Amino acid sequence: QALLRILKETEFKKIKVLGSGAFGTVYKGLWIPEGEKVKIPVAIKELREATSANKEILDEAYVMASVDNPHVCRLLGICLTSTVQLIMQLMPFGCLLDYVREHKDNIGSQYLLNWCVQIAKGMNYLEDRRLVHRDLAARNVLVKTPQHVKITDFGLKVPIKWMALESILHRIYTHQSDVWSYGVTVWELMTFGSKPYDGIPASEISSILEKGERLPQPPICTIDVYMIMRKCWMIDADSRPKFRELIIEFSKMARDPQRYLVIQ
Ligand SMILES: *CCC(=O)Nc1cc(-c2c[nH]c3ncnc(Nc4ccc5c(cnn5Cc5ccccc5)c4)c23)ccc1OCCO
Repeated sequence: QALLRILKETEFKKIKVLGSGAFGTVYKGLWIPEGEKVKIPVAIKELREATSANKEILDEAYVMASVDNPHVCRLLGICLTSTVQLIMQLMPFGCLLDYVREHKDNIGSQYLLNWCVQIAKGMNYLEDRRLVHRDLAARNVLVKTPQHVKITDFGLKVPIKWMALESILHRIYTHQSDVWSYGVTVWELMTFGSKPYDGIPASEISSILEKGERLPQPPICTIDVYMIMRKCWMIDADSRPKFRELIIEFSKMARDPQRYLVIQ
């Protein structure tokens, strides 16, 4: 439908690099829609050129453009050339992982718990849309303003350290495996961006989980918060919390944040 703009190459301009990796490159730039009198700051993700589908691509992009939730990034436009370029609003404070690392000495309990609520709200919305994210992590949450974050990079180097055991062993991905990744994401935030299982080879992680070991209790977390994170990492997928429950629980904690996180 009319939710997704097919952009002409003249309608957007790459100005600065925001970041790059094996996926491709993201640029800060401007969207200059034809016949309008406006220049809109945007991010442009240019995927690496694929050797191998235009109808199929527009079909997936149409889904990314149809999400309508304050905590889920929405695709604004696409440009199909030798490459796929995806355009969305600029999120000026960057990814939440780097934001929490850079600002750790200045982040208090209310901020942290609000982020947990907002991420759970976005994932519950994706679940309501029958969309499984498959790569939720603090690096894939973007910061529009310090207390408005949004999930990105659904619909698009396997992220073993964020994966539910059944995803590692059987390539099963469900909303309940997303809940596992949500637990890991909360752990990243509560450790001010520490690396999960730091220094442990990816291929060792399944034996850690099989033995019953989990990521450790972050110093600032009271047992009530850590218990929620542990429940996200149950082997039985159906015994993990639902995102709806996570919203309610983190919303309750956000109402009395110093009862739940202990931050010097
Ligand atoms: C945590 C490290 C990191 O990710 N660094 C990083 C940040 C950005 C970045 C900074 N400000 C931004 N504003 C808006 N978008 C992005 N990135 C981004 C992410 C996903 C995108 C983008 C365009 N299209 N997609 C996919 C998508 C869009 C909408 C819905 C679903 C999916 C733009 C941004 C950029 C690059 C960065 O580094 C990358 C390697 O670490």
